[PDB]
Amino acid sequence: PEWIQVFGLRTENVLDYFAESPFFDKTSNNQVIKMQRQFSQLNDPNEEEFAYVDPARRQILFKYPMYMQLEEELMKLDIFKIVQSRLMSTSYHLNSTLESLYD
Amino acid sequence: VQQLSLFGSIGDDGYDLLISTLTTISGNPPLLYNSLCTVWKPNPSYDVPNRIKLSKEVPFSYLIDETMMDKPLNFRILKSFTNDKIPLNYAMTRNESCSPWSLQISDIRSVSMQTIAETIILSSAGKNSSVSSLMNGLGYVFEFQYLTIGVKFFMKHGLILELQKIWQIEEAGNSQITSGGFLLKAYINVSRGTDIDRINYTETALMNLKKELQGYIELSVPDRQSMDSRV
Amino acid sequence: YIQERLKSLNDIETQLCSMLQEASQVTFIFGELKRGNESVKPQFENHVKQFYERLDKSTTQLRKEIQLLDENVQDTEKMEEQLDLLSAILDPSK
Amino acid sequence: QALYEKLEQTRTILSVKLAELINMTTISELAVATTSVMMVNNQTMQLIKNVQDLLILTRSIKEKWLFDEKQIEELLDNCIETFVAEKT
Amino acid sequence: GKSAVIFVERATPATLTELKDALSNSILSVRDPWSIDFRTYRCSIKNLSKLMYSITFHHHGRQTVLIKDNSAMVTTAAAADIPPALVFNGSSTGVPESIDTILSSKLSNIWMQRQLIKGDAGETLILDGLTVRLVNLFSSTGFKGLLIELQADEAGEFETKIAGIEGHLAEIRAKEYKTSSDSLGPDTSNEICDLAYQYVRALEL
Amino acid sequence: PGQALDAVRMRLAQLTHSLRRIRDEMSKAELPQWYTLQSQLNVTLSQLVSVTSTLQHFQETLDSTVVYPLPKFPTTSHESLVTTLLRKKNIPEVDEWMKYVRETSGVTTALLKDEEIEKLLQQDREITNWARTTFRNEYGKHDPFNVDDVLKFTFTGEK
Ligand SMILES: [Se]
Ligand SMILES: [Se]
Ligand SMILES: [Se]
Ligand SMILES: [Se]
Ligand SMILES: [Se]
Ligand SMILES: [Se]
Ligand SMILES: [Se]
Ligand SMILES: [Se]
Ligand SMILES: [Se]
Ligand SMILES: [Se]
Ligand SMILES: [Se]
Ligand SMILES: [Se]
Ligand SMILES: [Se]
Ligand SMILES: [Se]
Ligand SMILES: [Se]
Ligand SMILES: [Se]
Ligand SMILES: [Se]
Ligand SMILES: [Se]
Ligand SMILES: [Se]
Ligand SMILES: [Se]
Ligand SMILES: [Se]
Ligand SMILES: [Se]
Ligand SMILES: [Se]
Ligand SMILES: [Se]
Repeated sequence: PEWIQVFGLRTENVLDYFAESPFFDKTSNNQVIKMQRQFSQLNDPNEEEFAYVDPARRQILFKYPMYMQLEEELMKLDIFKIVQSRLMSTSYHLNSTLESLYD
Repeated sequence: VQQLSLFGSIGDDGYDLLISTLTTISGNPPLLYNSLCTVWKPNPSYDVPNRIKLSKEVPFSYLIDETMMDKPLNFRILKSFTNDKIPLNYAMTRNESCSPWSLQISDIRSVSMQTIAETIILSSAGKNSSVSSLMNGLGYVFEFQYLTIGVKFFMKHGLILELQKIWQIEEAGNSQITSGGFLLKAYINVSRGTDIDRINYTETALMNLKKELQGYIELSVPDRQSMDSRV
Repeated sequence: YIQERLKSLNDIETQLCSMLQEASQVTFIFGELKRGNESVKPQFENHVKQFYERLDKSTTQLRKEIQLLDENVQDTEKMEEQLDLLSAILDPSK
Repeated sequence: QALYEKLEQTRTILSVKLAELINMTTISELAVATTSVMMVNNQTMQLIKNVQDLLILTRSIKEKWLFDEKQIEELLDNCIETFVAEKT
Repeated sequence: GKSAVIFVERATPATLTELKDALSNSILSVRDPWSIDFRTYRCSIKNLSKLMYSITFHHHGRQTVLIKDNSAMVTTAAAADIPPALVFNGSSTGVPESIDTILSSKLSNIWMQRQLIKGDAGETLILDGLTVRLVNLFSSTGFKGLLIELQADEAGEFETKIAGIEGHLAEIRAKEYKTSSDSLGPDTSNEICDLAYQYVRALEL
Repeated sequence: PGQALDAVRMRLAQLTHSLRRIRDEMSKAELPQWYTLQSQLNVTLSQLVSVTSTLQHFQETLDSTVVYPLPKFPTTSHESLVTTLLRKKNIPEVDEWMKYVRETSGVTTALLKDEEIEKLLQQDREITNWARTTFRNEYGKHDPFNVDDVLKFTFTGEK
């Protein structure tokens, strides 16, 4: 992420979402389909809960105040190995301690 | 006094080794002591179990009577006797003064130890004086009789091992059951009810030899049904 | 029974001549397929193979000296050393 | 010893097993870096294992090693002239 | 004539110490202390001398024997009094037993001990050629008596020795208690055995 | 997610139990014990790590898809930052030793060749293979008296 952000940003919550994509500097295009909305937020600036459920996001997303804006644009949409590569490194310290035992 | 014991056997030929391998390993060679154990039931007709026992050791001229047993020697009686088994027919019952004679009593999860309490004797005389008469006259009449020899090798902690061969003399003639090979025996007669922590250190000195001795011949202890003096 | 146990002893000893020697024909074919860039693969192994197992042909020279040791091969009697002092005291007066 | 035969002929099978998985030294990402010193240790382990069964059986081939008296005549005849030719 | 013995059914331990003063002229040495027991083994068998009798005595060690109807033998609990050659046959147990712990505890079904009495801490004093040792008994009846012994070196002086016993015992100024001099076998070979018949027979048992 | 992925973890627990005993024997120093026994009992417990390291390579599609950290619920407010380098895994110096695998990678190497050099790497392994069927082919080249009871029952008189 980035620190010069929260120093002047004053994060909060849903305005702390952007301080991520921009901080990590990892979002490209399909996270930039949410950049077409804030680029049509800046470019623009110039029951039904049974018609709703995402339920991947309806049984998760739950209570968010506006992802809605990106939810309607979410309406229009369409490494367990690396924890074991440092336990490969658990093998080497037994490999060289077993090897330095050999002497 | 509670004592414990066990035994095994091997051919006559591979007893040449074992005898001087009881000389190498024991630190002492086997030595000959003749032992004849005889039986008496209590007088069987009494009616109102341990049968009566007896023993002795005896003139070397009297055991083998043929030319003083073909010249003198110590272990020369080893290769001599198998089916030749009568040195003496027992001369029947034998035994009016009794000569020195002795007995004892022993009664019954690694090993087995019987409580053995003992005694000795000197001589007899009178109305029924003799040994057969002051035997059944004591109320105990003959069941049987038995005999043997032995070769023993001294050891640590008062341990001794006598390789033996036996004979049985009776009404129909006497014959040696030593047939088929040779035998051995060893024991420790404890202070009566002596410490069992010496009854756990009595076994483990014998476990050395039991699984050391295992493999020339196995080390194993015989059945109880056959153990009791019971008749 | 000294013969059965030295019988199994040269009966395990001849199972070492099929042991160290197969460590020969192991090194041989590594030079025939040889002449290649990487043909030094078997050179770290084979040469660790017949460098290693060629000391298992050292252990095959100790066996026959044991069966050539059958060809080549409190508590005292020193009581007879009192035969030794004895002869000496008969030597002093004689 | 029939058990030196059962273990050291399973050690003979071990010389048989020791040449087996060693030359057998074979031609995943994390685990194929693994198996490569796995046999440097366990091919050469078992190699010092039959090297150890080489020594065990090299020096355990080594554990396969394992009167004029004239009675008392020349006794008491020289048992006097020793001491009475000693003090007299 | 190397042995003899006798007992009293009328006496007290306080008549035990007295005869010292008049026998203190003949006593040169006070030797080591004895001890003892006696008991009767009653066979539990049915019908058919039917009374079995036992005894024990310690003077420098112990040994045991029994007599029923003129047939007897001797025994021991000891290794010394037993030729070591008995253990040379290996025949010897080395685990010696009280005969009264053999018969009473092992044999309890038939012959259990039917009587017990004794007296302890005996002593010695030396009468020339025949020793004299002394000790007292106590019954279940309270005090049951006193008893003493003598043993002669020379055989032929046994007539003057049995004559000299009642002559220092006439000075008893006391009332009769008697003895037996008899020998079991016409043989009577043991100076050890023949005072036991003057013991059991003179104990009227 | 991975109904059977947890049965892989209990097999990480069986293999981790190979560490348990091992490390409590380390502390069991400095007084010396049973090299043969322990060494073999340490080697044997090591092997299985690789064989559970093996049974993972059949599941290697889920360490690639990786199944990865959808997994962190707890909200451990900060102090899980140590569970973060712990959750984190990643590569230790062992990585410093991975580039030593990279300089042992030596040369080589690409940039080196594209293909036909690689097809001379695979055609380079495959010829090590045939030397082994020439190997196994030369290998098969040299390849009475009654039990003493009744005698004590004969000490009971029994015949
Ligand atoms: Se928002
Ligand atoms: Se855009
Ligand atoms: Se929403
Ligand atoms: Se939707
Ligand atoms: Se080490
Ligand atoms: Se090693
Ligand atoms: Se060292
Ligand atoms: Se022994
Ligand atoms: Se003989
Ligand atoms: Se026992
Ligand atoms: Se008897
Ligand atoms: Se045992
Ligand atoms: Se027994
Ligand atoms: Se080898
Ligand atoms: Se030699
Ligand atoms: Se000697
Ligand atoms: Se390997
Ligand atoms: Se790895
Ligand atoms: Se391995
Ligand atoms: Se001498
Ligand atoms: Se498991
Ligand atoms: Se640990
Ligand atoms: Se370790
Ligand atoms: Se790596």
